[PDB]
Amino acid sequence: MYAVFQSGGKQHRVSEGQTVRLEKLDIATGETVEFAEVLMIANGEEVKIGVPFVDGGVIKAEVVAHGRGEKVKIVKFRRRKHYRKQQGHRQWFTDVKITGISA
Amino acid sequence: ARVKRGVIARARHKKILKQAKGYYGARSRVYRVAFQAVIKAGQYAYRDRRQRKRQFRQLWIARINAAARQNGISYSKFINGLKKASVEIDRKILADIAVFDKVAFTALVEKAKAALA
Amino acid sequence: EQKLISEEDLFSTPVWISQAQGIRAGP
Amino acid sequence: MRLNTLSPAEGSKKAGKRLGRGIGSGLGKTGGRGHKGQKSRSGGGVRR
Amino acid sequence: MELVLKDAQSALTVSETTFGRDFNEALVHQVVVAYAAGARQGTRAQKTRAEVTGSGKKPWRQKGTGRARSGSIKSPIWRSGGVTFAARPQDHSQKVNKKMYRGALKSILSELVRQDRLIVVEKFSVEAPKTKLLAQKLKDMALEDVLIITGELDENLFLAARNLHKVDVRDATGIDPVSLIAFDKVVMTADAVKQVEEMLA
RNA sequence: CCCGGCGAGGGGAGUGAAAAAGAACCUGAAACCGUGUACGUACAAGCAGUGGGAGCACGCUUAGGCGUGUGACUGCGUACC
Ligand SMILES: O=C(N[C@H](CO)[C@H](O)c1ccc([N+](=O)[O-])cc1)C(Cl)Cl
Repeated sequence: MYAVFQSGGKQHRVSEGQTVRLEKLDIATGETVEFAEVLMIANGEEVKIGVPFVDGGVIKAEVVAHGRGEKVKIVKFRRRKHYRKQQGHRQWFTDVKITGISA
Repeated sequence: ARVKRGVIARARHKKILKQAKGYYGARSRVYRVAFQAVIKAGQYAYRDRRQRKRQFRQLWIARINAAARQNGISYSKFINGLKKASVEIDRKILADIAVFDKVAFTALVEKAKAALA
Repeated sequence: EQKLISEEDLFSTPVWISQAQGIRAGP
Repeated sequence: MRLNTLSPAEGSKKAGKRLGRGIGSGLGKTGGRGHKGQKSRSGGGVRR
Repeated sequence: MELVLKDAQSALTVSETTFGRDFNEALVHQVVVAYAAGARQGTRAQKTRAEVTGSGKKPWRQKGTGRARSGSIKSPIWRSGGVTFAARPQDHSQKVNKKMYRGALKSILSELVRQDRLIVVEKFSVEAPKTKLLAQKLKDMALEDVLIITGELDENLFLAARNLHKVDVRDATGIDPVSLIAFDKVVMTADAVKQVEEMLA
């Protein structure tokens, strides 16, 4: 059984026990989150959306970590015109473990 | 108050030759060549963060098309069908479903066929 | 007993006189 | 008040310019002189 | 505005404008920077292209040789005889206004009171010129890193203090801003106060 | 004490805290020159990179399809001043 849901302005196809990396959520690393806007649930049979979102459909999950990902370097560079910069970035994320797909 | 450069200048060069590891010939050996190589690596790196998002979508679309035509509809009609059915599942997920669950994908073709007629 | 050599590699030879010398142009 | 807890007033010690030291400084290359001509030259300029 | 004497138990009445006024951090700092600048032996030099020993002949024929054009084996780009903007002996000393100096002494002295680093006594002297004798006294007063300012340039006291690194002796006339800061405690004689007071007023 | 032209240069022993401090002697970088393993490469055409991205090999991923290397195919892509 998998399900589809939104979160970090992007969608994820997931099953129970799976760990999935989202955009940063304002939730402590031992609390449980529920996602109540789910685009599809599929098991033996499959309930898809009509109105966007499944009617009875809820996904419950546990926040496992906040952290920062690999550093990436931005370089901008205009040749012969005595211009460049360089600049850093590490992006925030929250990792959650799916504990329940409620159909 | 004479200031000698020896220690700091070596450190600055060593940073660059380290960014140039794996490169061919002088580009990994010769600072003057390496420094130009590493910048241009950066210019392309910046660029291909934007390009990456173009390439993958073209892939997803191409795969949905294949699987859509397998159930007897074109990509262009299928997506329109889903939109008028108010299905919002995006093409990263649809291309995934197209591969791993052909039966769910067929069910999305009917859903989109019903709305389109 | 291998003392460094005289070598005599002082190199003030540079630089000798330098005509084209040469093609005629272009008038 | 010890010899290592004294500071100048805020805004008392402006740092002032050091030309021709990289693109980052903003004054690398040229040094605020523009390109070529009399004013760009060493000792270059006209009388009062 | 009264500074209590350590042992005599006879308070001393002083000007609040001298010993009781607020700390001016920016002022004090300027006067300490100028004192240290005033202490330099501005003694150094290098040679310009005019001053290096060597000849005036162009090395090259200007044109025709494949080299970079040259004028001078003393050019600052050349090995040996460089130094584009060579140093001279110079005077690093700075002006301080009479009033900014006195004002600065007053601010620091007033802080010394507030931080309990100033010690007032009736008398401060020593018997025989033996550093050991002074050392005994200083331990007894629980002082170690200390500036002594006395009423007159007392000689025995002066001699006894020379080998003690953490102790300095000074007559009221010879005080300076940085010494009054540079020691953990500062000792002044009653007489020393009256002379310092008149001076700053 | 050996190899060795009663050579050079080496190897042992010995001195020496240390000889990879040995007179071409404090430390001892790089261009450059080597030896040793890992992977790649003889139908495949170009600023030699980057975005994908198969193997194969390591460090077990130290039970968790995790890190390092290498990287076939493939999309973009004419150095710097
Ligand atoms: O140096 C000469 N030739 C130059 C080459 O730089 C030029 O190509 C040129 C050719 C022909 C000519 N002409 O025919 O009078 C003049 C110059 C002389 Cl022949 Cl003028």
